[PDB]
Amino acid sequence: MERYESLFAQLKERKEGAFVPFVTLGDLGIEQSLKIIDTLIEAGADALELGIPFVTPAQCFEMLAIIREKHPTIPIGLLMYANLVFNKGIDEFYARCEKVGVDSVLVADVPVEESAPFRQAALRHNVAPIFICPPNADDDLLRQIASYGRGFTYLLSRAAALPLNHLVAKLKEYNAAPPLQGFGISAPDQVKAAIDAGAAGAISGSAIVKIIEQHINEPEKMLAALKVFVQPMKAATR
Amino acid sequence: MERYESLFAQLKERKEGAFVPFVTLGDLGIEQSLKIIDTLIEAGADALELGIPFVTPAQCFEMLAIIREKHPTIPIGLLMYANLVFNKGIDEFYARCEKVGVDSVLVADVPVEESAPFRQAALRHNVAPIFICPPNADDDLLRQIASYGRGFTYLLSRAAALPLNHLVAKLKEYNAAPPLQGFGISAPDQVKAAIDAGAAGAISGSAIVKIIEQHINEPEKMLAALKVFVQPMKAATR
Amino acid sequence: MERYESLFAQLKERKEGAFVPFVTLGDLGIEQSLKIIDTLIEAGADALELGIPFVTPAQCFEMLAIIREKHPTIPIGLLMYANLVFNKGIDEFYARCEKVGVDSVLVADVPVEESAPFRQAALRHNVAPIFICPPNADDDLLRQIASYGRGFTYLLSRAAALPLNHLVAKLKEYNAAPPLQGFGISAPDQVKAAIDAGAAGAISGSAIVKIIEQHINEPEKMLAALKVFVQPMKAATR
Amino acid sequence: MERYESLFAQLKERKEGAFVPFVTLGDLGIEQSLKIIDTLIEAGADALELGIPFVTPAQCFEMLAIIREKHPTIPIGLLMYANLVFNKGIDEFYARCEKVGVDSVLVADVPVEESAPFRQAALRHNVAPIFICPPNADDDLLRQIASYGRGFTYLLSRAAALPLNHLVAKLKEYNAAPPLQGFGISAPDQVKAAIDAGAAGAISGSAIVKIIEQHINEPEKMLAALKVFVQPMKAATR
Repeated sequence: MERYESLFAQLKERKEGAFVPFVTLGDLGIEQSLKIIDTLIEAGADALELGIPFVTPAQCFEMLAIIREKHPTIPIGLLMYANLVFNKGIDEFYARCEKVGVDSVLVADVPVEESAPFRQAALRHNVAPIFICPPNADDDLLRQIASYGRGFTYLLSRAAALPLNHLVAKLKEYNAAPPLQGFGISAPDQVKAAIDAGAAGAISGSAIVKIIEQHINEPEKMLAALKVFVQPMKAATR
Repeated sequence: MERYESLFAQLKERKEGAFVPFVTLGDLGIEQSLKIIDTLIEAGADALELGIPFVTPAQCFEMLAIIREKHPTIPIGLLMYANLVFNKGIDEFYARCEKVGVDSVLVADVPVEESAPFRQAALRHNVAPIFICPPNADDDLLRQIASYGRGFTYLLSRAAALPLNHLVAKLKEYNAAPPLQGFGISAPDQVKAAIDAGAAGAISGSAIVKIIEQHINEPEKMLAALKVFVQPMKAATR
Repeated sequence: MERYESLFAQLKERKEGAFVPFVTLGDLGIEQSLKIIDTLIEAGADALELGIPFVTPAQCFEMLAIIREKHPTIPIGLLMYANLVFNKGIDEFYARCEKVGVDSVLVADVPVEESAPFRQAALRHNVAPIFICPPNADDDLLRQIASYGRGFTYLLSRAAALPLNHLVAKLKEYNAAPPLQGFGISAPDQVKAAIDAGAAGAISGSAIVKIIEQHINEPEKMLAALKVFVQPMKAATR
Repeated sequence: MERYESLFAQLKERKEGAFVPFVTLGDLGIEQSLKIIDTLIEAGADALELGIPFVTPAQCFEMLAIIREKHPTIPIGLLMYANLVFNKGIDEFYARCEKVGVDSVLVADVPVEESAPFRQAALRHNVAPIFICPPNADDDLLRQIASYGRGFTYLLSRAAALPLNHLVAKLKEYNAAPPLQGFGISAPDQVKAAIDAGAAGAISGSAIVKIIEQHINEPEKMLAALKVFVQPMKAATR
């Protein structure tokens, strides 16, 4: 299945960009985590990028399974570190992702030059291998990233760096998967600027979501609190 | 009302910088806390920055009301964490601040990028939203901070970092609210250096004030003890 | 503790207004007075407003202590005159109120402009200072009343006067404590009209309660007599 | 002698405004009245405005004589109604004021247009004739009031009205006696606002002073009670 392919096609028909929140797992229990994720989706998230920081990883996969069960169409991407993959085998890790329904995997600490085993395991298990594209990527790197990646291309957060328009223009020229500008933390105007420069959307972490995740246990209060921050981010993609 | 606006205008006419002590609430009871604050004002404080650490918060607001009642002209700024605001609603929190007479609010753990709801609630309730400016703030951040803030701009404590003169020079170039160099703990010479570099003044916490707050209950003894430390700090702003 | 805060929160969750009878003390002895108050509560009163007319005041405070002991959750507000407070000291009076469990104090003959010492003593002793809001209150007065009051705002009885909706709308705009329309004497339809106009409830005196207080000594007969008048008043708040 | 002239010169040298309480005579006996007035002076009153409501008037003049004897420098102004003056003659009334040492006289119910006989009797007896200046006084009235008055100009309580700054600015432009904003009842912040707008000070009546006048007979208790209210009013003039 190709959840990213379908999401991006649906977004274009609407001249919309994608807003993808990044949330790290491991802090609170399954129930609270599931509430936060459920609320972000109801609040307007087009896709999800979930991190398993450098709650056990096994429980995080049970959470991914529960999310997939409740939201069959939303693209779910995982961001993790190599040590986790090595723990029980590369092929085994990607088999587990395929099993639970993970759409993409970004191994954060693996340089593109040493990515072959990870990307091949991904392809063999119908999981999109995600690559990070730096601001100052030369023509070669861009051709490689466009060639190896699937799902979407992760643009590293800004802060010689090529202007967003150029980098995106080139990636599109080399048939790379849709570029999503990464942020870590961002404002609506920054998301709008990324999309105006041609990005397919944005992936951003957030201090507020983490604060709400803790401190707020009521579903209704959580939804009200998140809408205040998520709605303007999604409105910046239209 | 604009207490900061009037304080800074009066300080300029005197070629003086502002000395703003930062004191955390929550340790001792209302009476002792009120004594310490009363003494700092009699000792020479131009404004006050009060923190509600991460005595209940409700009692802290009663204290703020009592302080405002006794000192109608002195600017009172609050420094707190998002969890407190979320406890009963963002708008509700700023409404309560306006009600008691708080002049500014600095939500310490909220990045500028996710500040929209807090700053808009501040604006709607006549409370100045305060922003923290890091040493190595790029041109963008400076334009944003200058645009969103009111009352004063909080310069994060030093310890690539731009030299104080530059950072201040730029902020003034972008119409930002008066910059106050933050410290946590400082000496008279450090305050003087901040003002000589163009800062409108300094905000500093202190180990001595906390030691006096505890251990000394006599108003006369407290005043004598504080003057020894406060007078030289204020003398450094002239 | 915040009995008013909790009462109003519970009433909203039920889309109900508050019915608060006002009863003057001083006529009959402790036992009969306690019976009347006990019956009004059993009959449906959400809170109580007790007056110490312009039985000694000391006995009235013993009664307040006995009422608080028997009804730990019901808000108890006192309405009295300045001469009483001055008799043994402002701070001393509010200390005594806090001691017995009084939730609010309304000093009827003190204008808002000369209220500073009374409201500050209230704040220092965890007692809500109540202010009277006239029908034709200008924007200033409304801002001041909203700023100084706590617990609830007392709307002076009607009989240029601003229409109830407006006055309430503004008070809510300035974060004032929940407005209760005062009456002295009222009918169910009048209470309903006050709540439909946005008031949080009504405070009303009554000729019937006083007649029952005298003439009826039997607890069963008293309860039956009061229910006839109280139930419809409370039904008007739903 | 010119007690107002000297008071205002002394206040300017100190950058201070004047606080003038207004107290009506006629309620209690000479001794109690004298105690209240003595306490207001010890509490901080810069001048006194005494009213003889619309104790006989003859006794009130004996009181004025006793006050003058005990406080030789404090300006004493009288506020009364025409009927009193007519009772035994205009010239005779002002002769009596001069005799006892009254510094100024404000005949409340006499319009400026019919003031000639009163103001001329005042001038002939070295008594300052006081005039009331309304909020919406045209340029003519202002020129007349500035021309006929002495001692100070009484600004009628607010509640098209010209903003305080303007009215004061004009009066100063026409050489009028120092303007004092009248109130009837006021808070410290209102006094401060009047002075910040340029007024030479404020004259205010008070519900609290009347309550203390009755109910409190002990000099020590009276002084303590009044200081609580007078000190903040006088602090608002500095």
